[PDB]
Amino acid sequence: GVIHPFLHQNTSDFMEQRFSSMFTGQEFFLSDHVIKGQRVLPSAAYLEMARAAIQQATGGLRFKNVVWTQPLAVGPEPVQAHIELYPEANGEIVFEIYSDSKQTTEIVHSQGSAVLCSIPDIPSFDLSVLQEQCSLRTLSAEQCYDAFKKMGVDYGPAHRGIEQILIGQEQVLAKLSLPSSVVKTQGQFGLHPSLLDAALQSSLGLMMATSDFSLILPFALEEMVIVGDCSSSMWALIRYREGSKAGDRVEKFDIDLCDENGNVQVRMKGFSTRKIANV
Amino acid sequence: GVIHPFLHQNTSDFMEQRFSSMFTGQEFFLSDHVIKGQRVLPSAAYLEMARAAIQQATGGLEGLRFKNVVWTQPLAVGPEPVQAHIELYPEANGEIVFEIYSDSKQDRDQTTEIVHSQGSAVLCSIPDIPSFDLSVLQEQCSLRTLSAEQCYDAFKKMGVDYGPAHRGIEQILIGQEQVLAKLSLPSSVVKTQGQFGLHPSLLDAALQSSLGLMSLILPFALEEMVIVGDCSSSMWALIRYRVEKFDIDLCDENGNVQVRMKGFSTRKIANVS
Ligand SMILES: [Mg+2]
Ligand SMILES: [Mg+2]
Repeated sequence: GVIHPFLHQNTSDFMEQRFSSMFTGQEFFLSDHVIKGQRVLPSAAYLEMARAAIQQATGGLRFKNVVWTQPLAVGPEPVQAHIELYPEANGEIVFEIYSDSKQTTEIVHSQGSAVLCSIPDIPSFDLSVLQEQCSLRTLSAEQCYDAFKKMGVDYGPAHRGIEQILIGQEQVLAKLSLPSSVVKTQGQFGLHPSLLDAALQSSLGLMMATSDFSLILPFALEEMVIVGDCSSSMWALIRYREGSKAGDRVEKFDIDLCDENGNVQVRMKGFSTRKIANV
Repeated sequence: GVIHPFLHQNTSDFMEQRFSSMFTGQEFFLSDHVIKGQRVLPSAAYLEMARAAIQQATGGLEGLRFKNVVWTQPLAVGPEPVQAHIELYPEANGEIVFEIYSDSKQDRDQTTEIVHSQGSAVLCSIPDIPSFDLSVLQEQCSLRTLSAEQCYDAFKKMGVDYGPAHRGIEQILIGQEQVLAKLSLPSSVVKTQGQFGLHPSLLDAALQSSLGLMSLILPFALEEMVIVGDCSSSMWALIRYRVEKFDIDLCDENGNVQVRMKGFSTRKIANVS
């Protein structure tokens, strides 16, 4: 069987630690994640792939300086994907996720580094205070995914984890829930692609503040800290990094994934995003 | 699926290169290789496991050499499947140390690793070994001829029950301090010829043929082995008695040496009756 939905088989050799996966397009994280008519691997999937791969290769994880370079599109031909892990003497693990292109060449999709550090003691959020601060407008799930549909982003049942987005000033607070379609798979992932992708989806609220429609995908992430486990229902607090405003050539924001009580389970700092489509 | 009949899956981690295999006992190299009532992995299998493992770990050829191999413990597969592993440790001088072990299910205790085989490997060039004149060797080994029925009848009497897949001996020609054994892949397993480099049926048949030189028990050891070429459907095993060491040349129909083994040693036990 498979080691992990993103790690089908270990293919390590004397030179490199490596895992390999054949994505067909029938997996929920591809068939229900269609951007501009083509099934594309969610940005969140790469982080979970690197996390699981590191967990296997080692027998308090922090990612740093992650980049998303090229989308992994799965058309009529299955795609052979790989992740290689390079350990360094200082405890740092460099990962690279690529796929095999047919003419031999490797297509690079994501790079980054990881370190196993101690877990920081982040104080829990008062969700009541945040909800009041984000009372300018409330966006329903229908409103969010209607906007996405207009931008050419077709999210299937497994990737409609947004229940609603509470909009504030330079921040939004999004309520997330694992879709009932994929609850069976909750235990197969640490960072579930449905929840984590929904957290990144919720950055739409920052754009909806501007109202004027535009598609703004992330290309980089400065830091990610896994503090604890994810639950089926969570919250995403998204804030513009000081000095960053909506409409910038490169929009920078942070995302905190919190449990029902306001505990920070995953802290993401320094998303960088570029506008790729208007209206 | 499985990478190789002896390498089911790669399980390497940052610490070690590793492959793992769960043997059920239904495989031909276990059900047809019964010693003293137990299905046991043939000694020949360990070399093929190490060879296949090295081929995967290096990204795959010929010219491989094993040196200072030991066989310490038999891998018996009873009613419960057995979990086997091979770990490969590369060294700076180009040498690869391998260890083949299995997880023991000692109830009331915590699982422990049982070592079955150890050795080293090096990727070296192919030696230009002169072909043997099989006609001359057949003449030198004219003292006596043992048929297949005679050999495996003797084995059965000794408590060694070889099934169809491990009856590769067609006959043994007896000489002085040497024998020449005619080997053939049993038709039961000819389909699998391409799945192995060192096919366990042929290589085990070569080691079986050491019976011709007039009991041998574990631990075993091998000073050197050189893989020169591929194994064929029909082959010859030239066994020469060199302390308690003998050499085996696995040859094709024309006398070309495809596998050269030097310095097999096995513990000597008194023979009962
Ligand atoms: Mg590489
Ligand atoms: Mg080990």
